[PDB]
Amino acid sequence: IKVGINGFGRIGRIVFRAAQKRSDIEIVAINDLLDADYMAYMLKYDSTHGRFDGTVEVKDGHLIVNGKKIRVTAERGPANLKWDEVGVDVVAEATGLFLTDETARKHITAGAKKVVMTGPSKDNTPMFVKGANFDKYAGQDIVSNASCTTNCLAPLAKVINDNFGIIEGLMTTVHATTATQKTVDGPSHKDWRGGRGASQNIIPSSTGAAKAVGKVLPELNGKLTGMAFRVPTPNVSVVDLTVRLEKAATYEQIKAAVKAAAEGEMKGVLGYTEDDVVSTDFNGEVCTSVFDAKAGIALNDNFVKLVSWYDNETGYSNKVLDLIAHISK
Amino acid sequence: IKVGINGFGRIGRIVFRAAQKRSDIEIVAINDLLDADYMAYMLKYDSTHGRFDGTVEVKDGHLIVNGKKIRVTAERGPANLKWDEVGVDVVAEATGLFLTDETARKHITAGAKKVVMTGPSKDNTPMFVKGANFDKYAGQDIVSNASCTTNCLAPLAKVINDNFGIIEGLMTTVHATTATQKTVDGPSHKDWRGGRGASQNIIPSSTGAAKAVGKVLPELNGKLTGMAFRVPTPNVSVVDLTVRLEKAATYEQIKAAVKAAAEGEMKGVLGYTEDDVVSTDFNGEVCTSVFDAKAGIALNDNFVKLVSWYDNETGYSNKVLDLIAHISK
Amino acid sequence: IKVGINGFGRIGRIVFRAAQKRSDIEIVAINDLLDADYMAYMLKYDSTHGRFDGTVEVKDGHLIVNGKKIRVTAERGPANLKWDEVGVDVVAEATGLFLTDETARKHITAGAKKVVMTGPSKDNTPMFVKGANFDKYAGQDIVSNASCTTNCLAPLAKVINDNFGIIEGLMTTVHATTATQKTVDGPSHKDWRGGRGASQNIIPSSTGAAKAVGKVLPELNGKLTGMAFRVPTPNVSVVDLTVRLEKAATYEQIKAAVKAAAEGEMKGVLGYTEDDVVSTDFNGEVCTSVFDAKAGIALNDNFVKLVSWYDNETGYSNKVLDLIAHISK
Amino acid sequence: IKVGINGFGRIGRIVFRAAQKRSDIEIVAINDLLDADYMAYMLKYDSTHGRFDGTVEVKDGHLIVNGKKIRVTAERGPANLKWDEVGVDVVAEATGLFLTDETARKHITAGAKKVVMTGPSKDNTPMFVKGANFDKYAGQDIVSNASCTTNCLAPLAKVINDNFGIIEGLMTTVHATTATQKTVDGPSHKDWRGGRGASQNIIPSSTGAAKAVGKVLPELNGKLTGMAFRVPTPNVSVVDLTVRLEKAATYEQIKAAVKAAAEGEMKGVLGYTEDDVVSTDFNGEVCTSVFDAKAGIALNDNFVKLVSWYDNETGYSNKVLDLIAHISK
Repeated sequence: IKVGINGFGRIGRIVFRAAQKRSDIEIVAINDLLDADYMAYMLKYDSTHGRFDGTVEVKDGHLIVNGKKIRVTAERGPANLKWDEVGVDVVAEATGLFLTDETARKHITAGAKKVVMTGPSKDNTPMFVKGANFDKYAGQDIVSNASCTTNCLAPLAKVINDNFGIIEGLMTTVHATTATQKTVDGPSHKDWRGGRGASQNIIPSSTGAAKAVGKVLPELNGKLTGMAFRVPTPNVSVVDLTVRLEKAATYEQIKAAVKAAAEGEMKGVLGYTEDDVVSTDFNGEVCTSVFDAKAGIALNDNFVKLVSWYDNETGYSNKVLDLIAHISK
Repeated sequence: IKVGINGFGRIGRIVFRAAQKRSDIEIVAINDLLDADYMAYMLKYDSTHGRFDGTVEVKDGHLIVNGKKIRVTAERGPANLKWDEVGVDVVAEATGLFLTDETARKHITAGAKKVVMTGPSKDNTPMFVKGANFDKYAGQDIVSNASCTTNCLAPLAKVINDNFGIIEGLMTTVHATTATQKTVDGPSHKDWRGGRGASQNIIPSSTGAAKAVGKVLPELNGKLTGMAFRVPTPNVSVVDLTVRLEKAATYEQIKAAVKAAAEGEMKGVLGYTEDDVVSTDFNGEVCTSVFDAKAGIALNDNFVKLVSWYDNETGYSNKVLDLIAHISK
Repeated sequence: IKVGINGFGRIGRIVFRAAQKRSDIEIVAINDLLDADYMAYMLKYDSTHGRFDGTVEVKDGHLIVNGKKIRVTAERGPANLKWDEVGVDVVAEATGLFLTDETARKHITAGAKKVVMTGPSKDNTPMFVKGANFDKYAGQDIVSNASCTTNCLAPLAKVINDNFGIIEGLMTTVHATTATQKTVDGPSHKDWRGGRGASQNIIPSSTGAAKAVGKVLPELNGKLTGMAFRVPTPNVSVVDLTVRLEKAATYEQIKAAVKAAAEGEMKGVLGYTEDDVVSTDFNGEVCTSVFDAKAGIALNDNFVKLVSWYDNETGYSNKVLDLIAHISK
Repeated sequence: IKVGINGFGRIGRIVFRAAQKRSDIEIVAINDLLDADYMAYMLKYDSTHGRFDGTVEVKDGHLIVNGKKIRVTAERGPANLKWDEVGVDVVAEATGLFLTDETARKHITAGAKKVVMTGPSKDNTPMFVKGANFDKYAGQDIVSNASCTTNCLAPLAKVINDNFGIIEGLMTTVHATTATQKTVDGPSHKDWRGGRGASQNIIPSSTGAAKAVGKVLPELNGKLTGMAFRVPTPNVSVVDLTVRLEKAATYEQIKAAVKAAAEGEMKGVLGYTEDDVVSTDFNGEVCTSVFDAKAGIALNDNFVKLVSWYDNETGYSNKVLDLIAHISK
C-alpha cells in the first residue's frame, strides 16, 4: 500500500514514524507548506518522541528516508497535488483543513483512490474506530478516524456496554497540551479559556468525543457526554468515565471483562494494567486505550468510575495506519 | 483571640498571612524546627503568593511582624511548648504529626485552651467545614478543619443535596502539586505513584475527601466516593462531581441554586462564576468552593457533572481561622 | 498626558495596568483586532499578574475602566486611527508591526503628536533606556524603548563601565517563555529552535540586546555581545554578564557601586538585593534591573560574572510610561 | 567484571540500565533501603528514560533482570554488605553518603576490591574524568568520577586549553531539576534558594564544578570558577563557558578543534553538532559533553562563549562504568 501524507504536523509526523515500522504501508509523498530541509529537521528531532530511528537526508528538494525517496510538495490547494505521479492509493488528511467530503474529495480528483481524515468529520463522512466499528466499514472512499479521545473512550465503552449495559455516562478527559494552545495568555477568539497560558493552568475545555461515541457505537447514542481539562503536560492524556450499569457488576468483574478484551478480540487496541502507572509510562503507547485497574473506583455495583490512558499522538497515529490498511483489504 | 501556630509549612505560613488581615485574631507564637531568620525568609518570599505585604525583622531570636513580636520556638514535643507565657487561646496544629486526641491534647496541657487541626482527623476528633456543619459545633476543645478537597466538595454537595437530593456521586479532583511529591522519580514507599516526577506526570492518587463528606454531612454518608489526579501546577485545584439527583433539575436550576447560596447563607464560602476562568484566576481565592457554571455539563435532568475550583492553600487557611473564631464565640 | 495604545498584547495590557496607578498619564483609546468584550476579559484575568485591580465593563462597544471610558477600535491600517477625536498626545506602538519611521509616522498623520515603540527599532529610530540615556533625548517625535533585555543590561552596564571601565563583555540571558514560542514542537521557519516545545526545553536563542547597548551607551559600542536560553517559566528573566574590567575592583566594590546607583541617581530603575531570591520573587518588579549580589561571582579583580533579574513584562511596561512622560516634558 | 551498586537512586538506576548494554560489566548485587519489589518498579518505569528494555521479576526477595539474578540487600552500614558472597570486583558508591576514604573503604573491608564514587570527593580521594585524566590513573583502589557538570566542562576545557590556552574562564550551567529540590516552597536549611518551588523558578545555585576542573586538569587550576541556574526541566543541562584565550582563534578554528577531538581521541566523550538542537534532543546522550556550534558566540578572537550540552544522568552514568572498566584493566 502506497500512501501520501498531507500536513506534516504532530499527527502527520508520527503517522510517518509509525509507518516506517510496518511492512504493508509505504509513505511515498508528503505535502506541507514548509521547505523539505525544515521538514527533515522536524522529523529527525522531536521533544516528545526522541530522535528519529533512521536516516534522513535532503536531495534535490526531496526527502530520502531510510534509502527511500519521498516526493515533497508545498501545494495549498488539494486539487493540485498530482497524486498520480507517485501512485498513492490512500491519502492521510492530517492538515485539519479538509474534514468534509468536498474538501477531501479533491485528493481523489488528484489521483488518490481513498483518503483517511486524521480528525473527526465535520459533515456526515463516516467515522471508524478500531475496536469499535472497523467491522462496519462498507467500502466508502473517504473516512474519518475520529479523534484521540474517541479512540480511547469507544473501545472501553464497548466492552462495558456489551458486558453490563451502559444506562448513562459522564466523561472527563485530563488532556495534555496540544498545538492549539498558547505559551502565555494570548488571543483565542473562539475559545477564551484555550488562549490562557497552558503551562500555568488547568484549562476547562469542551469536547465532542463522548457524544461522538454514539456515532461509532449507535447503541450508546445519546447516553454519553463529557468535558475536558487541559493540563501542562506535553503528551499522554487520560479518560475518566463515570457510568451507570443496568446489570450489577463488582469492580473485579469489570477488571476481568476489560482484561479479557485486552487479551482477546481487542488485543493491541485496548490495554490493561494493574501497575502504579503515571502518564509518562504511556509515552509511546500503541494501544489507544489502556485501562488503569487500580486508579478506578466503584461506589456500588451499578455506579463506577473507570480510568484509561492514551498517548494522544502515538495511539491515534498507529490506528490511522490500521484504518488505511483496513480500507485497502 | 490570641493564637499560636505549630508548623510553619505551606498551611501554617498562609494561615499566618491571612490572620494579618483580620481584626479578631492575633498570632502571638510560632513553633517549627527552623531558625527564626529562616522562618522570616519563608514568610517574606513565596513563589505562589508573592512577597509578604508587611514588615518582617528578626530581633533576639524572635520575629517582629508589622511591629508585633511573635515568640519563636523549636520544640519537637508538644508537651513542652509552654503556651501559658504568651497566653494563647487556640492553637493551629499545622505540622500534620498530631491528628489524634492524645497527640493534640499536649497543646492543652501546655497551656492552650483549644486546638484546631489543619488536616483531617485520624481518630474520631470531630471535623467541621464552613458551609457544611459549623452550626453543629458542640463546644469540643479539639477539632479538625477536614482537608482542602472536603472544604470544596462539602458546601457544593450540601447545596445540591438540599435542593435536589443526591442519590449517589462520584468525584474526581484535579489537584495541584503539593509538598508530598517529588521533583524527579524518587522514593515514596507508601504511595508508589506519588513518588514519580510531579512536573512530568499526571499522577492518579487516592483521596478520602468524598467519603469524609459523609462525616460533615451525615445525610450523604455512604453516597460519595472519589479519586484524584495530581497535575504539574503549583497551586489551585478543581473538583469534578458527577451526581445522580432524585429530583429532576435542569442545569439552569442547578446554576440558580448554587448562585443563590453563593449570594446568601454561604456568601464567602461558596463562590459562583459564569466567566471563562482557568486555574490561575483563583490564586488567592478566599472562597473554599467556586462553582464553574460553564465548565459543568448535564447529560439529563438527573445526571450531571459539576465543576468547582479551590485554592488548596488560601481557601483552606482562611477557613482554619474562621473555625478558630467560631469555636471562640 | 493622554495616550492611546495600539496592540492589546502582553505589553499593551500591562502598560495599561501600570498606567492606572499613575497621575500623569491617562489611557483614552485602545486599538486591536479583537472585540471589546474579549479585550475586557484579557484585561480582567491574567495568569501571570492576577486579576485586574479595578472595574471593567463594556458599554456600546467601548470599555469603561474605573469609571473612565476608553475608545475601542479595530483598524488594521494605522493611518485610519483618527487619533484626533479622543485627543491623544503620545501613542504606545505595542503591535510589533510598526518599528520603522514610515510605519509609526502614520500614527502622527492620524492625529497623535508623538509615538513610543514598545520594541527595538528596525531602522535608525533613536532608542532610549531609562538609567542609560533618557537625558540624551533631543525632542524627536518617534522613539523606541529598546527591549526587555536591554533595559536590564544597559543600567547595570553603565554603572560597571562608569566606575571600572568595561574592556569587553559576554552576556547570557536566561529568558522566560514568551508569546512567540510553541506549546509543542511546531513550525517556526525563521528560528527552528524557537519552534520546539517551550515547556519541555531549554532553547538557545539569538539576541541583539548586548549589541544594542552600544547604541544607548556609545562608550560600550562593539564591546558586548551575547545570546539567550529560553526556559519553561512564564515570566521573569535574568541577565548573566561576564565582563573584563580595566580597573581592578573586588566584588565588594562592585556591590557597593551598584547599591549606590540603586539608592541614588538610578533609584527605581536599578535595584539591589543580597537576599536568597529566585525568579518568582520579581514577578511584578518595577525596577528594570535588580542586581543579585550573592548570585554573582568573581574569578579575580578584573574578571567577574554579574547577575541581574528583570520582569520582562512589568519593568519594561513601566519604563515605556516613563519614556512617554519624559518625551512630554 | 562483576560490580555491585549501593544506592538505587537516579544515578544507581541508570548505571544499572547502561550496564545491561555492556559486555564487560555484570551487575550482580544492589543495596538500598527499599524492598526488592519497589526497586523492581523503579527500574521498570522511569518518567525520563521510559520503560526498562528488558525483563524484571522478583523471586524470593531478589531481582531477576534479563534472566540473571541480582542479590538485593538493605544494609545501612557499608561494613555489613558481605560483598564476598556474590564476588564483586568494583562497587559503585551511588548513595552520596560515603564520599571519603574511611566511608567507602568499608566496601573494601566487606570484600570488594575497588570502589568508584558516583560523586565528587569530599576529602582528597582522586577524581577522574574521561577525556580529562583517565590516563593518569595510578592504580588507586578508591576513586571518584567527579560530578555531572565537571564531566561536561573538563573535556571541553581540555580541548580549548590545549589548542589555544585558557587564561581565565567563567562558567554558568543551566541545570535541570534534581532530586535535591522541592515541588513547592519548602525547607532547605543549607541552601535557602534550593528550597523554593523548582517548577516555578529559575533558581541560582552554587557549584564547584568549575574549580574542580583544576583538579582533573592541573593546568587550569585557579583559572575557572562558576555558578548555576536551576530551571524547571526534568533532565539535560547545558554549560555556558566564557573564556579568554592567550592565542587568537576565530570561532571556526574553535569549531574545527572541538570537532576534531569529538571525531578523534575524544570520540564518544566529547560530541559536536551544528544542528538547531534543544535540550530534549540530548535525553539519552551518552557523550558527556556535546558542543553546540551554533549556540556559541565570539566577541573577538580572544574572548568567546562556548555552549555544551549534557544529559546529567545518562552521560555521567555511562562514564561511571567506563571508569569501572578502566580501573580494572
